[PDB]
Amino acid sequence: GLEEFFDDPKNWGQEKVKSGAAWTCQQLRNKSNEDLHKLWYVLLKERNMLLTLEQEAKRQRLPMPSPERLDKVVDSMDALDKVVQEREDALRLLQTGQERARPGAWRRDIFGRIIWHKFKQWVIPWHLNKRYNRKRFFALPYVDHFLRLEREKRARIKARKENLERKKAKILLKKFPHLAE
Amino acid sequence: ANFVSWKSRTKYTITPVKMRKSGGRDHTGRIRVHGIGGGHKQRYRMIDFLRFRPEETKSGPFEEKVIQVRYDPCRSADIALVAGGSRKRWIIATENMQAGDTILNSNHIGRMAVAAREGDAHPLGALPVGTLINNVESEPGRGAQYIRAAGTCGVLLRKVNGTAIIQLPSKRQMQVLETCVATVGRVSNVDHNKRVIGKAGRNRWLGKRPNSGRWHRKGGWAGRKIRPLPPMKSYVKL
Amino acid sequence: KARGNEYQPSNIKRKNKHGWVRRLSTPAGVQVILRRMLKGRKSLSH
Amino acid sequence: ARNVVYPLYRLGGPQLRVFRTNFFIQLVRPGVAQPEDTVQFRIPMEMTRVDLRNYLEGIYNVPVAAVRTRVQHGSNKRRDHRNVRIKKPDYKVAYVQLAHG
Amino acid sequence: MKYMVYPQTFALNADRWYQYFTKTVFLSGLPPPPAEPPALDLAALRAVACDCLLQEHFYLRRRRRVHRYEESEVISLPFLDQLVSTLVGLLSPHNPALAAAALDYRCPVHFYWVRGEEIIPRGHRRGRIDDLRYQIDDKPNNQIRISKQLAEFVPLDYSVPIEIPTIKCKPDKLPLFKRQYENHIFVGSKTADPCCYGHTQFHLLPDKLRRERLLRQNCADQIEVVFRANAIASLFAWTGAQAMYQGFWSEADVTRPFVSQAVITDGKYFSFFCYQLNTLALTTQADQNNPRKNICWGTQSKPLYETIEDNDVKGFNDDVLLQIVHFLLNRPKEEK
Amino acid sequence: GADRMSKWTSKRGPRSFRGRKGRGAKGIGFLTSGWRFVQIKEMVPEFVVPDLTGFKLKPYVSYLAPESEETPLTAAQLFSEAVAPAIEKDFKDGTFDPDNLEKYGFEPTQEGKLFQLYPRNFLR
Amino acid sequence: AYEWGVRSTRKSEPPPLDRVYEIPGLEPITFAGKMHFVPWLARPIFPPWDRGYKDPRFYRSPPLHEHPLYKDQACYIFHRCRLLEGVKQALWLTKTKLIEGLPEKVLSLVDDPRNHIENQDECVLNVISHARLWQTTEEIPKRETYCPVIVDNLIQLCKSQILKHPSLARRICVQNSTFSATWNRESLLLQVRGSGGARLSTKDPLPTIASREEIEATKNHVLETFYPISPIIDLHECNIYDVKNDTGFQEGYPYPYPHTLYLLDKANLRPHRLQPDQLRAKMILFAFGSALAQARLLYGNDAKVLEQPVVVQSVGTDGRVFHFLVFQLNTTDLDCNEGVKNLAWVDSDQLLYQHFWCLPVIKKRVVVEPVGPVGFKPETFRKFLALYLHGAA
RNA sequence: CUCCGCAUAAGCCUGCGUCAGAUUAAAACGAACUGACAAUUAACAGCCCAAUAUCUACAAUCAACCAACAAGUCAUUAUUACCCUCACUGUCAACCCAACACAGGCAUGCUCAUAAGGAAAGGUUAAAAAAAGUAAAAGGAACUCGGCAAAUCUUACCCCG
RNA sequence: GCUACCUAAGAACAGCUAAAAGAGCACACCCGUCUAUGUAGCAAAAUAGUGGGAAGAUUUAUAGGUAGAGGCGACAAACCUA
RNA sequence: GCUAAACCUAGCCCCAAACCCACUCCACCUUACUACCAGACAACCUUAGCCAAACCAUUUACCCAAAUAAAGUAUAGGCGAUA
Ligand SMILES: [K+]
Ligand SMILES: [K+]
Ligand SMILES: [K+]
Ligand SMILES: [Mg+2]
Ligand SMILES: [Mg+2]
Ligand SMILES: [Mg+2]
Ligand SMILES: [Mg+2]
Ligand SMILES: [Mg+2]
Ligand SMILES: [Mg+2]
Ligand SMILES: [Mg+2]
Ligand SMILES: [Mg+2]
Ligand SMILES: [Mg+2]
Ligand SMILES: [Mg+2]
Ligand SMILES: [Mg+2]
Ligand SMILES: [Mg+2]
Ligand SMILES: [Mg+2]
Ligand SMILES: [Mg+2]
Ligand SMILES: [Mg+2]
Ligand SMILES: [Mg+2]
Ligand SMILES: [Mg+2]
Ligand SMILES: [Mg+2]
Ligand SMILES: [Mg+2]
Ligand SMILES: [Mg+2]
Ligand SMILES: [Mg+2]
Ligand SMILES: [Mg+2]
Ligand SMILES: [Mg+2]
Ligand SMILES: [Mg+2]
Ligand SMILES: [Mg+2]
Ligand SMILES: [Mg+2]
Ligand SMILES: [Mg+2]
Ligand SMILES: [Mg+2]
Ligand SMILES: [Mg+2]
Ligand SMILES: [Mg+2]
Ligand SMILES: [Mg+2]
Repeated sequence: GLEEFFDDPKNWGQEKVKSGAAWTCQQLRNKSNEDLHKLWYVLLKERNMLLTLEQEAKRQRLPMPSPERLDKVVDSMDALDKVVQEREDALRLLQTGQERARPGAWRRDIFGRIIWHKFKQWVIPWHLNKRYNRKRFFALPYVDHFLRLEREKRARIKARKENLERKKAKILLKKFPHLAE
Repeated sequence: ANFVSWKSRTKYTITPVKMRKSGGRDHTGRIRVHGIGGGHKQRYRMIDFLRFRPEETKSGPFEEKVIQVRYDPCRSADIALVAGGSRKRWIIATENMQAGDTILNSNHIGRMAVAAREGDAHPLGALPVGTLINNVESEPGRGAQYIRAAGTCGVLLRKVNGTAIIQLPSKRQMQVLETCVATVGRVSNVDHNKRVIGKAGRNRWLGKRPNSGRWHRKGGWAGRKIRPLPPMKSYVKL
Repeated sequence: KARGNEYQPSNIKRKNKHGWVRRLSTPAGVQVILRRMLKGRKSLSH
Repeated sequence: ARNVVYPLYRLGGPQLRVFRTNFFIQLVRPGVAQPEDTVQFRIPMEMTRVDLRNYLEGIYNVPVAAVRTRVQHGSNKRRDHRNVRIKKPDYKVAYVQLAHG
Repeated sequence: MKYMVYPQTFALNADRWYQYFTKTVFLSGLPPPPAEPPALDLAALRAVACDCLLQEHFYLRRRRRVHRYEESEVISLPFLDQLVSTLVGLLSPHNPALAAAALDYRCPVHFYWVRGEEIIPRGHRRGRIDDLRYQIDDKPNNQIRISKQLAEFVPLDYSVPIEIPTIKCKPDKLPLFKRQYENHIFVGSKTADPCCYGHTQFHLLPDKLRRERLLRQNCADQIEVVFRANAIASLFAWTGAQAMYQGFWSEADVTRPFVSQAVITDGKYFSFFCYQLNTLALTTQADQNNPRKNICWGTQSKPLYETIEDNDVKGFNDDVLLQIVHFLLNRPKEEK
Repeated sequence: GADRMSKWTSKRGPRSFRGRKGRGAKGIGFLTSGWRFVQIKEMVPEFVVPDLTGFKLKPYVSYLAPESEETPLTAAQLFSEAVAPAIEKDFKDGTFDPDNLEKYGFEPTQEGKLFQLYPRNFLR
Repeated sequence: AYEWGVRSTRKSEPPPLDRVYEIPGLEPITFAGKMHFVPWLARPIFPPWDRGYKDPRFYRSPPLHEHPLYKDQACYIFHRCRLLEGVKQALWLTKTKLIEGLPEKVLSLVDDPRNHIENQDECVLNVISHARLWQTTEEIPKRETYCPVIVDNLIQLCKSQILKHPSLARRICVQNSTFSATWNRESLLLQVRGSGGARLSTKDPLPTIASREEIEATKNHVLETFYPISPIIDLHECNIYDVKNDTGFQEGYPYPYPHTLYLLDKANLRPHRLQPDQLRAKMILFAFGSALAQARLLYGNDAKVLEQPVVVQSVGTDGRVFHFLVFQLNTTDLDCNEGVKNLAWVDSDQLLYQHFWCLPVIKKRVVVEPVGPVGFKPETFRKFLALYLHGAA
């Protein structure tokens, strides 16, 4: 019920609520998918309750009791996602060999940049899609000059950064002259 | 620019069609003809200028009944709704065309010339010399392109070697094949050229914009020029 | 009469006149975006 | 779910199912007087009222009769020390009415 | 700016809110019959009601597919139209008033009134008094107007030991929305029409509020609310508009009650209501020392039939048909 | 005079603009004639929520738990744990051929499955 | 001849195919593998696509000739058809003879003052004022609004006479009913598909109007022709049709007999309203269609002079002008132009009122004309009442 | 006092709600400024439509008399296909375009003087010159380039178009 | 997105006289004749009064079109973001 | 005595060397940053002018692939300026 959005009524007003550790990737890697599926919702309901308490704390202009509880729940849920993702990624590689779940391709755009074009789902073939064909996946010669100017802009930035580091290394030897070795 | 001609309808109908004004602009959006703009909104009634158009499954001469003669905003002449068989179409009305009349659209050329009734469409070869004719085509089956304005009429001058010589309203002769179909009589609204605009505003209603105020000195082009009538224009190939 | 109020805002007009799609519709407009990208503009277009 | 691709549905296809949802909601105290049966939430922007009904019923077993939602504008008025506008994020508010008195 | 009150409403528990806006107490059952000092052919009436029911469902052949979402308008709406039309024709011998009555089809009914006050919370008008204004725009599927008023169900000063429900929040939470537009007080015809009094209204619930859908949305307990809310709002507007046609208003309260009846249906289940308007003094000023209350009587909805299979009407309920007939037989008391 | 820097949202622009732009909610149907929306049940995500009765795992873990080394799962490890034992056993029995690879769990094509790994056709 | 549709508006022709396709033994390198257009590769030739499943919102119907009901002979289908020659064309199509005025049998019903409605003139005047003035909140009700109501209220006024005539309780007014009837005229296949208006349905068939002597006397009458216009002008020439003969109700309907057909011409715009002659033609064809459907049901699909003629009435109005028709179907042997002919009694152009003023006409602060009906004619309602009372009083 | 006012559209985007800060409004402790916390809930509105063929001569104006020209905003049918339902978005304000809390600009409905919305004077004194008004003996254009201005409510001509 | 002209589809025009109207009187509305004030002003063209038109060649909201060797112009060398 | 004054870092410039270049999920050519439909439009084509010639009208240097030298030579040019 709606009581699950709030902590145990005995904990209301307590300055600190003790909590255990966040689940680790290795500990979760020993559990079955069904157990991880159930644990997700156990962690999910805890997250909602902690989010409810955090907002009410701001409403009342009071500090949230044990704010580290929320960080732990987020870390545990992030670890659970990673564990489940690893299992699906390994299965996809074995059965298909594809490194990514979503199809895509390397494309050049109207601005001459190389981009990874993530594919979208459609019901009609691409040669009949009016909106898709309006997109330009190629660059005309007038873009060439701009690509060079952008490359040169990058080169200047990189050159300044490298020269500055060398200057800083010399300032360091001046302050601490015993770093010759 | 994104100008699209309103003349997109492909199937003939007698329903007045919504038309879009140009303002004298071309497809580029630049003014191409000056002095055009505004005016009353108008709907286009599609006029069939091929008087001898037999119905899909029919052939040979056919008659039509005049249902109504009415004002047309898109042209000086009046137009007549005619019905024959299961088909209705707009045509140009003749001077004395009235509702209830019957008109004959024939393609038959006989040894003797027919008795020409006003409003009937016959081949030029079938008409007596001197008949007042209108809506004349240059080549057979092309459709009427001449003598279409209010009150205009031509005259059949000669008939030689399967050809007909017509006098155009401008008085310039016009040679055509005798099989080219024409309509007998003068076009409706004989008094069109007698209308008085009366005030500047009425020209604005007709979609005419005022002339430029720039003063132009007249040049050699101006002044009366007495020139010979141009040589007979011929559409027959020998 | 009094001037200075030439701007009569309209989102439809603003998007149509200076929008992203409009800019990309011609090579000159694409070059506009490329110049602004090279300068590092936060706003490439309206 | 949010920030995921939804499998495209075609007539006669399988039911779309989500197994581990990443929608997280917080029950908030109403700022104004509300009817006794009304419960206020702040839900993700991509969550529909249909999702919230099934979300509350499936996970929390809360019988829901009606759900209304609105999109609250977050202020973009504040300015940092660089005179750059600071955007308070927009959030969606849901109003859930209980179903059985 | 005024609140738009919809008689046919999706809002939960709207009947309780509508009672507050209209100062109406609701009573279960029908009004107490008056004890005061031609044969009715039940067989004939039942056959006409079954004939109409079978016509729309079976006999009348449809050129086009009738989809489920179209069923209310394509099937149910003609039924209630024809059912009301024939019954009044057959019942003219028993009730002479019906012969001269005006039968309208989907004619608007408008009522505008002021109930309560609020302090403007925000803006340049903050802190100033503003009247809470309401508008009902109703379209009864059918209605019957008469030139002579029906008799009151109870006395004008009738008192009941039942308090009118109160709301502890703004009307906007129902939800209810504000809009500004023409304020119409309309009984179904202009004031020039002699038939300025109301007899019976027949309402057809829309597909959006169909019984099947309310059960799917965990709203089983709102089924009867939907009927009650539509009855209270519709008849309050109709009787209210009738009173104002006679020159009464908040500062000149009605000197006699204004009664009307409503039949509410979804095409199968029928519910019967009676409304007595005892007071129009609903403004804060005029309601300060107003003991009068408006009264609405209502029955629980009952199915007129169970199923329809081919050309057979299964489980036809004679009691529901009799209740329709009883309202149509009501007539003004004849003066001496 | 327009604000170029602020996010473009459905709150901005005229009535037509405001109703065409959304907030990223996935559609669950289509509009029919008369602006009538048809909700598709199959397009609405169905929350598969498990029964949590007698479930022993709690939101947090005890601090008195021995630390372990992180070893991310790999395709090789999964194959060794799941597929290699069966292949090793049939190899000893003497009945092993490429034709039976489907017996050991290889899927030649993803088409025809409800949950297809690539392109992925199911939700997290 | 002039061809309609300028080329600039027509679909642009496909660009010239790349010349690599012409060379034999050469495989063009196209951008199909890249899945997007590039200017420097050849345009792929894509094979035709088929969705391969049913999507109702993206359906494409089969070619017209491949439809199961496609027939080489055309059926000319007649509520939206506006006949050019009006009644004359309708008279030919239905092989019927026209008698001006309503039958004496019908008109005698209202000559007795016992059949008159109490306060008839005032009652009818209130009906006009209601429909034209008091109906809505709008100052001036539009014809799409008052035209249906004025007919409904007049029927309601006539239905008040159930007291005097108990037989008026054996009829109902049905909405949304349709009927179809197919017959042949001079080898032309004709179909009337009736829809719209109200069908007054009775349990008992209407008494026959014309004696067997008048029916036989129609043999001499010759149907008038109107060359050069075809009898089928303004009909829908259809090449996909079913020879359907339908009364609009399934077998067993308690009120199977059509008594009156109330046809409305309620369009607000004058060009969208049938001319008086066109409305009378629609009434004749709809009355004939209803009668023919009944005859084909009761007496089979054979072609024969009917021993029991079928009588159907029709009332057509635009809200102010009323047309009255009594149609008797004497024969179903319609293919020939000679023999017993059907009979139609038509009373045309019956003005119920001349004009209605919704606002007072004030010239120089003087009310020249008051609000209300102008030129009310009670005789028009007397004919309306007589048609209603027919078969009951 | 009332120029309005209320609402819608367009535009704008939290821009006088709560709590607290002494930050400040061309003055001022109220706050439009700062920080935190609140809020606008769909019925109104936006977001619509299977295909192929086919159909659509007869304005509007109280649409009825009558007269028009500049000749007009509103329409289907046949066959095939079609079972499903109420999602999404807008909803705040003392507001917009004029560098401003600018005497300017700003579409539509209703109200036709109001039931709505407002305050011309920070206090004092009562010089000059200046601004806006009111009254004026006798005279009545003597003014002035000119009856400009004001007052009054007027005759007869001329040039040009 | 101002302005000149055009295109699409919209909206507004009380009362009185005449009842025919690019008719008269006169609101809303459009324009800006004359005087005064103002002149870093309330305003980079305004205010007050007085005026021209106000069913038309009228005014006006929305979207769109014509771009500088050019556009547009009832020619003022007008107007095309002070 | 106020207002102020004072500071040494942030980083930057010119060379050398070395070819250069991305990536979490989701969104983004339609009104970009917008899950989901019948299209088919497609890139190239001599720079000019200021300016110098004391006006100006032919003409008037612009990395184009080895520093140096041949050499400001041969040669070109209102045989002028200059190249
Ligand atoms: K003309
Ligand atoms: K704002
Ligand atoms: K100003
Ligand atoms: Mg023209
Ligand atoms: Mg000229
Ligand atoms: Mg000139
Ligand atoms: Mg500016
Ligand atoms: Mg503008
Ligand atoms: Mg909403
Ligand atoms: Mg709606
Ligand atoms: Mg508001
Ligand atoms: Mg300014
Ligand atoms: Mg006030
Ligand atoms: Mg003051
Ligand atoms: Mg003072
Ligand atoms: Mg002072
Ligand atoms: Mg004096
Ligand atoms: Mg003097
Ligand atoms: Mg004098
Ligand atoms: Mg002097
Ligand atoms: Mg003066
Ligand atoms: Mg002049
Ligand atoms: Mg136009
Ligand atoms: Mg006027
Ligand atoms: Mg005038
Ligand atoms: Mg004037
Ligand atoms: Mg002057
Ligand atoms: Mg203006
Ligand atoms: Mg001009
Ligand atoms: Mg000049
Ligand atoms: Mg000059
Ligand atoms: Mg400028
Ligand atoms: Mg020089
Ligand atoms: Mg010089």
